[PDB]
Amino acid sequence: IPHTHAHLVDAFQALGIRAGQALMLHASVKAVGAVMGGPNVILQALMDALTPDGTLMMYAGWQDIPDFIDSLPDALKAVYLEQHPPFDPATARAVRENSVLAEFLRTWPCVHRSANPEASMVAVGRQAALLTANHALDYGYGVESPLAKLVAIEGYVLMLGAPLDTITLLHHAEYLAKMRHKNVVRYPCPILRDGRKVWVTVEDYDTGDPHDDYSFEQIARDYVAQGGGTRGKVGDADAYLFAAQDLTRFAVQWLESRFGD
Amino acid sequence: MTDLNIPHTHAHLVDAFQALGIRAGQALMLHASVKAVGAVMGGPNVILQALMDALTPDGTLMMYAGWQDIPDFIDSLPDALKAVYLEQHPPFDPATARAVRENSVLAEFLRTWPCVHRSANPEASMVAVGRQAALLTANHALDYGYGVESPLAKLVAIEGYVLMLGAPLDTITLLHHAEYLAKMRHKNVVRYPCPILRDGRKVWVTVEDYDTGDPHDDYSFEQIARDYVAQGGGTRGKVGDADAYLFAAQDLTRFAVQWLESRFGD
Ligand SMILES: CN[C@H]1C[C@@H](N)[C@H](O)[C@@H](O[C@@H]2O[C@@H](CO)[C@H](O[C@H]3O[C@@H](CN)[C@@H](O)[C@H](O)[C@@H]3N)[C@H]2O)[C@@H]1O[C@H]1O[C@H](CN)[C@@H](O)[C@H](O)[C@@H]1N
Ligand SMILES: [Cl-]
Ligand SMILES: [Cl-]
Ligand SMILES: [Cl-]
Repeated sequence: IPHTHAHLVDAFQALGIRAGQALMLHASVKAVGAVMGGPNVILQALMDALTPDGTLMMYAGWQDIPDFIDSLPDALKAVYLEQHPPFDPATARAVRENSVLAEFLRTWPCVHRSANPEASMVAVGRQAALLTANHALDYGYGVESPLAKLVAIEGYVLMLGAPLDTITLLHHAEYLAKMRHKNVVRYPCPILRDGRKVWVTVEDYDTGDPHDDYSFEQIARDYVAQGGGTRGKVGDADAYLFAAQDLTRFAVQWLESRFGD
Repeated sequence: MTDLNIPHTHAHLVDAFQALGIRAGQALMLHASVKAVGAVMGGPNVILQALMDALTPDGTLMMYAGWQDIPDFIDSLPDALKAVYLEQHPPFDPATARAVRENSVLAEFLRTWPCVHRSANPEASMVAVGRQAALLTANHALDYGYGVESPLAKLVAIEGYVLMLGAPLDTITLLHHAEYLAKMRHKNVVRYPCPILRDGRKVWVTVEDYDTGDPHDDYSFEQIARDYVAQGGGTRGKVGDADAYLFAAQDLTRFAVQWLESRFGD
């Protein structure tokens, strides 16, 4: 008895999903268990609960981003600079980890994808263009980003069996928080400009390691423990539903009270 | 979005600990987030009381304390300021030194308990109550505080357990003992100053240890533990509102050492 479309819709609504919401999804397709019609039915079920007036977004990134070329032998780097393809939002594949549904969402009609290669987001639904447009290359989790806009339209984050450590929105809280010190990274990336490949330097806060003695798992568990969000079962997966505005405010205060200057 | 609970009772915490697998006479190291458990009838001390009730007086309960105010950073200060720290900063006083800032409410509660014992190493300080509290905390060397002369080594040797109570597995102090034990291609060795009490007087000493602030290679503690649970390490169960985990110290240490050595070892 694999989970049916209807069964998942009702579990989404029991958790708190409602028509018209803008939401960002993090999922582990494995944790949900078998679904009748396969993993795409998870998305169809979710968009059914959201209705066409709602919006669904996921983090895609770019699996093949060649941001490591400086650590290669000079001779190999030269080959990358000539032969590695640029970020193409039409065909660039999503990061491997917890992303089967993101790759699925990229074949949906009317999908939008933001232009920042490393921080690329995909979205479908009413506010999909708004969320994804004019995504700055530098500080791609900052003020000119789909995360900033998700907070601004009072959207949500849904964890569908995905670990609390993987909440991309918390990088936006890192961006906002006034902290003693934040690590800056500067790395190369080929992109399309007027149809032609150009390599640029991208500047960003480091998102590979926390800027201080904390983890996102820590912050999220502290949030849930003080009453943040709702928790519930969806298929076989443990699910959480958070308000983006409230989570971001909580996380910024959390970081500023422990690591401010 | 989720309302607070009707307070958990002592009795219902004892039951939950027994259902998790806590048994009389065990020696336990506890990692807890008090808020994860939810409201408790009587406050956070009842968690400790219920756990010791599950363990009986024949059991032992240990937690990591450390020293929140350790002035181990004073070599990175300008000369004049460093001189002020050297003259004015208090020494580590086991009686009053406060535990590190996070997940330590219960460790701080443990320090007001009668018959509590505190190990002597300031940065790696452990607190314990119960039958083997003295044995576990005895003769904790100042150098290599997570090594052979540590409460963690003794916890493994007497085949104790580690109990997660809503704390991230990231924070299992025992994993620093695994780092000590593992033969790895690269290790960071640090020397830092610390004021202690010798014969009632403040004296500054230099402590030598492995760096425990950064990993010695490309890994994180969350990696190792998540890999440990994924392959069936320990038992799981609810305690109050918290998701709990119960590990055998010996098994987790062996796993984490093999984990490190297979990736970075000889
Ligand atoms: C041993 N003295 C210093 C030696 C020096 N070589 C270290 O760099 C320095 O560590 C920095 O401070 C850590 C805070 O943990 C950061 O590590 C974190 O960084 C994240 C992401 N980057 C993860 O890598 C990792 O999980 C860590 N949580 C490090 O950048 C040490 O001091 C600290 O560690 C002492 C012992 N525990 C404490 O007593 C001190 O109060 C002080 N916090
Ligand atoms: Cl997945
Ligand atoms: Cl997110
Ligand atoms: Cl705590």
